[PDB]
Amino acid sequence: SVVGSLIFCLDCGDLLENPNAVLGSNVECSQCKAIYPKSQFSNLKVVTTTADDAFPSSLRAKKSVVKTSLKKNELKDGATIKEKCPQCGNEEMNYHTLATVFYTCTSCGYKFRTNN
Amino acid sequence: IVMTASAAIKTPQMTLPIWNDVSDEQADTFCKSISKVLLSEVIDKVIVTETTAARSYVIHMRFFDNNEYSEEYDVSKEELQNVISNQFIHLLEAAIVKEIKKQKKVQRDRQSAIISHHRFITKYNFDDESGKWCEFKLELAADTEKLLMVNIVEEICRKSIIRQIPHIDRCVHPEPENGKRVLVTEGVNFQAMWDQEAFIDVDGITSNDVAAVLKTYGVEAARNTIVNEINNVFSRYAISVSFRHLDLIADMMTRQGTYLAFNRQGMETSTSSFMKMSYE
Amino acid sequence: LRLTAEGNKWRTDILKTSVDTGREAAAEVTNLDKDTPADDPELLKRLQEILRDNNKSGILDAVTSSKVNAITSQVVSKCVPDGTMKKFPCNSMQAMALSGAKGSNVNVSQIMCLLGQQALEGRRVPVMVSGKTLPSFKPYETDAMAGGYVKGRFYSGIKPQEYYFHCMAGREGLIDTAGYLQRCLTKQLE
Amino acid sequence: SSRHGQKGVCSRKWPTIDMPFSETGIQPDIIINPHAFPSRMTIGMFVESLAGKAGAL
Amino acid sequence: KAQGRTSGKVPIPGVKQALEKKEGLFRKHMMGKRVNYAARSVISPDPNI
Amino acid sequence: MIVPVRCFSCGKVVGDKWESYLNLLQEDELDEGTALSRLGLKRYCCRRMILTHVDLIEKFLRYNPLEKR
Amino acid sequence: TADFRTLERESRFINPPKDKSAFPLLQEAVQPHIGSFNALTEGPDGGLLNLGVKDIGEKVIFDGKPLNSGYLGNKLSVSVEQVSIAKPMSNDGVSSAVERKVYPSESRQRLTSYRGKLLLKLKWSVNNGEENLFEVRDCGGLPVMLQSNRCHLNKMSPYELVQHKEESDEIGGYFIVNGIEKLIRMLIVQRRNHPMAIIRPSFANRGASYSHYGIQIRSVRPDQTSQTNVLHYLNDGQVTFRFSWRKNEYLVPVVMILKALCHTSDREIFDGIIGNDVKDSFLTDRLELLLRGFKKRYPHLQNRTQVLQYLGDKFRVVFQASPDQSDLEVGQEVLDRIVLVHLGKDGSQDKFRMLLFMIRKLYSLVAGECSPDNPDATQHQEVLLGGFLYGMILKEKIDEYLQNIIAQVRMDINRGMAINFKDKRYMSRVLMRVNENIGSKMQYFLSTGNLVSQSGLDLQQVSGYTVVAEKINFYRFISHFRMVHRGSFFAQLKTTTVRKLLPESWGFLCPVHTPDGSPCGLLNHFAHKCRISTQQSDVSRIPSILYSLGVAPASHTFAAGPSLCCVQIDGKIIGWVSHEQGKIIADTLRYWKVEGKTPGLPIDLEIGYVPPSTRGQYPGLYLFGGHSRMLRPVRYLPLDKEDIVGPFEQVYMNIAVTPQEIQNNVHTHVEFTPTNILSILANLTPFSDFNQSPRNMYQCQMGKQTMGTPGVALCHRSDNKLYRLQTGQTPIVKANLYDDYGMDNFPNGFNAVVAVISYTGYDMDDAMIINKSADERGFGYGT
Amino acid sequence: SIPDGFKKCKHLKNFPLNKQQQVWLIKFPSNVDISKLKSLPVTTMTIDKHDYKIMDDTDIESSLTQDNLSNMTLLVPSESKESLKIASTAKDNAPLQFDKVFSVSETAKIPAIDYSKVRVPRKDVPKVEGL
Amino acid sequence: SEIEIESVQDQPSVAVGSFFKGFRAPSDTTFDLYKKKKSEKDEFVLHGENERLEYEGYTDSSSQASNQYVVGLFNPEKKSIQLYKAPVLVSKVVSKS
Ligand SMILES: [Zn+2]
Ligand SMILES: [Zn+2]
Ligand SMILES: [Zn+2]
Repeated sequence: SVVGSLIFCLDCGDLLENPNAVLGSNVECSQCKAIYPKSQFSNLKVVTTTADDAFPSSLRAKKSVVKTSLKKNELKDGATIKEKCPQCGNEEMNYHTLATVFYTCTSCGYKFRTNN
Repeated sequence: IVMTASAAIKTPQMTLPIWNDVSDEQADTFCKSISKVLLSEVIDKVIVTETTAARSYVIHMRFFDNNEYSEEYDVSKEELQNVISNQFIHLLEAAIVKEIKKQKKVQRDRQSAIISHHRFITKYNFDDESGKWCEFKLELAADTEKLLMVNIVEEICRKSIIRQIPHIDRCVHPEPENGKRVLVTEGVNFQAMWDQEAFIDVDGITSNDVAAVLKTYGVEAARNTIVNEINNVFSRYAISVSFRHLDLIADMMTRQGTYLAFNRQGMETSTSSFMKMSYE
Repeated sequence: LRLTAEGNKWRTDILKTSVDTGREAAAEVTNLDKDTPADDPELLKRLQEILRDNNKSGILDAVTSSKVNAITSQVVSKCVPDGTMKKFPCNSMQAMALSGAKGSNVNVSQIMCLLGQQALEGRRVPVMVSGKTLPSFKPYETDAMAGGYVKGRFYSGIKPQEYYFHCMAGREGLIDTAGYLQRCLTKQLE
Repeated sequence: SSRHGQKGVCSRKWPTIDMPFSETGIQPDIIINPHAFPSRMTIGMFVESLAGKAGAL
Repeated sequence: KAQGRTSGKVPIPGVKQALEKKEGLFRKHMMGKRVNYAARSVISPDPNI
Repeated sequence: MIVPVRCFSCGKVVGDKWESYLNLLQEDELDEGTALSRLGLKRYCCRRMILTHVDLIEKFLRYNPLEKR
Repeated sequence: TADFRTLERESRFINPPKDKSAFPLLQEAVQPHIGSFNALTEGPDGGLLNLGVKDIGEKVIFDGKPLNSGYLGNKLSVSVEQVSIAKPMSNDGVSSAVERKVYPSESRQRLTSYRGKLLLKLKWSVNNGEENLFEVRDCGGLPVMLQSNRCHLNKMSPYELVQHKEESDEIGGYFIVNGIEKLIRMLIVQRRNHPMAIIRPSFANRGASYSHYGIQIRSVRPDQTSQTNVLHYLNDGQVTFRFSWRKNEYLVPVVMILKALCHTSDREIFDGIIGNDVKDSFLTDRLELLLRGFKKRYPHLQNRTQVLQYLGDKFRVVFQASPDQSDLEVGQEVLDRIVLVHLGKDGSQDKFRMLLFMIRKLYSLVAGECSPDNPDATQHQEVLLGGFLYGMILKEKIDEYLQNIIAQVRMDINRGMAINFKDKRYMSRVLMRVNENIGSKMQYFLSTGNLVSQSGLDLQQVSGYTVVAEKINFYRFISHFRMVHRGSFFAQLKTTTVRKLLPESWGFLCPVHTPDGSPCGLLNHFAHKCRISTQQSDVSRIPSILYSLGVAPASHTFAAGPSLCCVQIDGKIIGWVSHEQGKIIADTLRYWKVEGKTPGLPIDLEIGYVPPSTRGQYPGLYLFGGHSRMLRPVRYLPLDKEDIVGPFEQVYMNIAVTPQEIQNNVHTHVEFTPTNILSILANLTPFSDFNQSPRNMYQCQMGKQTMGTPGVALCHRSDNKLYRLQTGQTPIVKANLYDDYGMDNFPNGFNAVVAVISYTGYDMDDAMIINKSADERGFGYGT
Repeated sequence: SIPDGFKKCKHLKNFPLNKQQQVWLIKFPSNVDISKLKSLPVTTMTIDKHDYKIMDDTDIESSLTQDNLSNMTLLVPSESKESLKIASTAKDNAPLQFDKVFSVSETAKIPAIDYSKVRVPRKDVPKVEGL
Repeated sequence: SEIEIESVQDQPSVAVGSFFKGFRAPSDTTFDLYKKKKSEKDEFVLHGENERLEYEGYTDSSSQASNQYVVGLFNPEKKSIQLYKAPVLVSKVVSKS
């Protein structure tokens, strides 16, 4: 019968129609023809909640328990190697590869790449 | 740049230098101000309740702590009130009609106006102290078959515009490269920015929007930007090129004082014919 | 390509300390105490939570990425050239790189000091939805090696896990390797 | 080519009196430029070379 | 501009279709050409020249 | 295929020893080292010629159209 | 260490084995093709071919004679009873002088196709078997695979092969057409009978109603022909069923299907999805909206039959059902020809059970409770074997032929021809007017590789299925068989991720050996230890065992939701248990399958337990004995024994590679040898582990381009173009796997002295130097 | 429409219905002679020296937290012993629900993983003797 | 812990039917049980009838090969229980309408 805003005939397994949709004062199965009093049930309510992801925001991050954010110094990319900066003469430049070898100055941030 | 002479590039960015007197905080503060805000951002949770003499809907919205987003997104609950008080509602009952059609003290006074202007609103309420929540009731015809409220509403708040800017999306504060103090933005409006002068010098503003520069500032300055950008490409790739090539390329597309790609269009004006013949 | 005895003796020492590196990187990101043992459920939970986010995952890596890089910058700095059996100029491998004839310290360094942490398009190895990098690893492990940190060198040989990783990194540029513009320019500019 | 993936191209068929020769007086069959390795970084090729002499002796 | 024939058999090349062929007759046979007095072969290094 | 004549580098004639060499491992059942030593091949330059040889010519002989099997 | 074993290989070369090869691994290396081709006629079924044509049944037409009262004409029953293929045999010219064995040797030198004839038992029946007639009709010589049962050479010892003038160790296992060696390369497809969850943008692209969410399952009949079912979640909350037919899609209200299956009640319908889960409104909200929509759109159908009555009406001509056939029958056809056909016709109630299960899980996807299944992850994939595909194509051609029988008769009828079903001459009169020769068409397929049918067979391309066998060297030759790809359709895809290496393919595909260039990442090779499931193992006694384990019958027990462990077998739902109860069980099974003392327990069987997790993969327990399952050995831990592992079920297992890696309460399994993850060419290169991978890749291709030893059949071999090394040597340094295949038979190269030095300055730019004399002394002789 | 071979169950035996009494459903292996037992626990049990396991499968047949969610309905002999009525107790004709459902099923004792035989030290690659 | 077995009935006494959750039938409704002796296994069929509904039920051929079912009456003011053998029938309710 009554489950989660829905009601079924106790004879068959049919969903009983909405009493508010029902014009008369009683509800009868269109199939097994079991009549039911309308007033036997009325005025159900349903409460729901939204999903937790439905509205992403920055506050989500600050509500999260882990680090989603980045400062400036963590941005160090790759191990450092001794490299003469052809711009500023710095002795250290960070690098990455492809054998195509990047270079990035530690001091002036100057870059160049080396394929050879 | 060269091939399209695109009117709208995917990622135009206005480059905003600032006065020196301003601190980082103030800019950071200011960055939030001009920044774009959205309802979906400030919503803690939504809880809607439906009941069935008619088909009714009680709608409870939960926000975060007022101060927080008021600090975070620089928000006055009054707008937050007014925004819903105006645009949110107007949108809200609107689609539901289409949805249905598809199927085939002062608060009490404040509550009075909205209910009047808008059919299905039987109640309005809001948290006027903590701002922690807004909550209100709606009703529909009894015979009306079920609608899914959450998703309909879910769609809305993401379309909300608590406080947008004239063709301005997000401003971001990068690091002070080369002793330069600048803000980075998406979207391009010069006029709107012309009011922020207290924070920012105007004359150092640059963008990729070059057409709009040409639109606003004319051809010459625009040309200068053209070189800058193109260089920055190779620059990132650490590839040196004589500006003479660039200027040649630059002065070339400007000979009409307009912004000319190299394509059927840019070629079209050619007095020389056969060159247009063998091309396409 | 041989170190002296001490060079390896060195090469051990720094590599030894690398043990708990990964775990520590996690606790900070998770906002947990540095000494949180890797077996903490909450810790393990947050990881799975983290594992669910694309972003947080990439966020995790760079943090781990940062620390291990410093490791790398130690073995090589100490062993080349000071720990080499033959020195420049007699050492032809060094002389070629030094004189820029061919190759850079990167080659020799990585083939002698170690290959360090792998990187895939600015990331670590994508994890099987099991939460395991590799069937040889229990889920949610803290080891950087468990995340593709290569402690081997082409000289001394590499473990299969280690090896299987590098195969991916190899597969990058190939896939990556897999005028019409300029033609337009020239034509109009004759 | 070798089994180490070194591809090479013939250049000069080299008259043998010119071929530098071992202490044992043996004219090498095929000469390679060491400058390939530090690029390609294939070490086992060096290694295989060793055993080759090791086993055969 | 022509009505198709018997749904198949392909359109026979017309003079219009003859002009733009591949890169176009300008590009294919004019902007580039087969030539005489020339050869193609592999090269090999020598320092001695 | 079939036993070559000469050590490619040494040029020294390697051919005849083959049959005798097979015999060595066959009857004498010795190592290869003393065997080739007994064959007197000092330079490995020559040793490489014997040790890796294949009699592969053989399996060809199994197909003769010149005779009905 | 290692041994040259010269004296051994010598007498071997001298004395070809008169019993069997010494290189089993070599044989097994190709085995799937043989296996794939074998069971076509084989197996207690009487061969797949019999099952399929059995599943094809009859076609019937009515002569429309008045007969002298509605009467649509006499009933002609046309049915193919049986299929038969004789080994390749040739009479001498005509007159059927006694046929003689045609050895593939001649077939090449004739520039021909080595072919046995195909024959059928054709029953000609009338008026509900009021009359029936038989004949056997020659189908023509059908192409046939080497080393088949149908191949005369089968089982023959090497020595006999010499007598038959073929290669000593010859593996064969392919086709010869116009004297050209062709074979069918393997394809990878999704799993048999499995309910995957998908997110693809193309979904909403189908129509605005649709999300990007959907459930897909690919079902395969016992004949191994497949049928695929797809669900799109409508943005309004409805879910419409989707199939295609004749390459044409149709959409259906799912409820209508639901009630059509068995006579059922809405609570049953409800209680299936929700079960104990009633508290979620999100579910109820959806489920209600479902039924109400079905209501009032079809308030007139309250009856299972009434529905079916309605259904056969719609699609009758789509299935071209004969006029006699009531739409009720026509509807009965539809459920039979379409839905979950892997379960057969009579499993309706269980089909009903399964069909629910998806919907339940469909929402959990929509609810996002459960993470989506990566489609192209190795986890959900399998191989479509050639031999299986072979008859499928045949199956089509049998059918279309049989249809063509009707056309003549109809044209006969429509012409007003004087006709009797019962004149076998008239019967024969029809036959002479119809092409019966498929073997030509089959050849034409084998010739062109072109896939031509009214049925795309859920396949992505029209051609490229064949390949040209290459003896160019030996290694290129053997390579073909272990080589497989994703289909050319994925090549055009710009998305690169398809080419990623994944931790799943560990132990299976070769990370090392892959093509480079445009094919790179698409074409891929197995590890050499890999196996393929060629059979259907018996699961019959499994359910019995399950109940003994405390499993509740899915029949009368009402549960749903991931909350507790679901249990299935090969697309059949057994019952329900808690997760905590499930994994313990999966252990016992695994414990027994190793133990192997319990009957009903083939060790090939996959145990698919997925622990529950937080938004991980959807939990459950999965059992697979099905065909086409990548399977590879793993050493256990306890009763130290070999074990078989599917890549799917692998995911969660804790595998130790080496005994020194072992940690307590960690690994349940260890690899026999780490080498096992690699492949043959991967195993060949010495000490590759010291060499940077892009080389190892590059190398693997080089060997396949080398000038090798093609084979000993040269004298009799008619092949178009070949290259012959004059003289090879045995590479000194080497891996035991070499002898294990004993490539000594086929030397690809030679040992030489090389010095690493800078001398002439020519060696620059990797150019290599040749001592000029050794050339004159014959070094590196070729032809 | 009686099928072939079935005869109507004529004389139905008696079923004494009613801290009060409880009605249970229990599954035994079909090979077990139930007619000769004694014990029963409220874990593990042995029947005829062979050992089984008793599981409380009540939450599968019904809900533990909510009423009226029972899969099964009990049918008892009616006032004639020639037919069956739905068993009730509620003086409301509300069908009886099983108080408990038990599954007596087979169990397989598992041993330990002989780590002595199985976790063996690595051996070095063997030196070739007599070089 | 420990439970004593008062009696065990071997003969048809009661039956068990799974229809669906919350299932009931009108007061009058009455069910006829039927039994066949196939091998050393007992098969059962159920047929019930009321004014506007039919009820049918069968024993699952597959489960009855390895599952035996028994209804128990429990006396907790005692360590005693009374077991009766019962078939479990898979059953439906059909509307005569
Ligand atoms: Zn009812
Ligand atoms: Zn620099
Ligand atoms: Zn020599």
